[PDB]
Amino acid sequence: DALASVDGNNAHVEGSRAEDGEMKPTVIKSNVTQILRKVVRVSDTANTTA
Amino acid sequence: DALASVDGNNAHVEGSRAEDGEMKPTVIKSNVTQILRKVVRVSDTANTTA
Amino acid sequence: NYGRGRELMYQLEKKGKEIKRDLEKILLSGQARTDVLADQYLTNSAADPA
Repeated sequence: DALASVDGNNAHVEGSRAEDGEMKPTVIKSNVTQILRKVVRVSDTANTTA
Repeated sequence: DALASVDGNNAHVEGSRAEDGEMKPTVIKSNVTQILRKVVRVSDTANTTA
Repeated sequence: NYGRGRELMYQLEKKGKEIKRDLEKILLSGQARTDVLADQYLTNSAADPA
């Protein structure tokens, strides 16, 4: 969210009707995930010695 | 009511009479207040949501 | 009044019943869910409420 602009020069009368004013909604920010993956292929023929 | 401008030629005779009056005003500085208003109208339904 | 008290409490109770009658008639009506959003509840405008 963010506060409304300064909106200067907002003079009013001491006694008068309260105008409806103004507002501003929020903003939605979204992101997505990423997949990371590794692989290890080792044969027993190689995993036999020391 | 700050002082007057310096008179660098404030030279007079020894037997001279004073000059005319020195009528100066009573200048006043004034200002006025300003009414700042901020109105917010929100329906009651929107006030019940989560 | 003879068969009641104040003309406000009596009317309020009458409205508390009329609201139920109109409610039942509405719940059993054939209205087509008139709304500005037609399948746009979860498919509304993007993060910016245009």
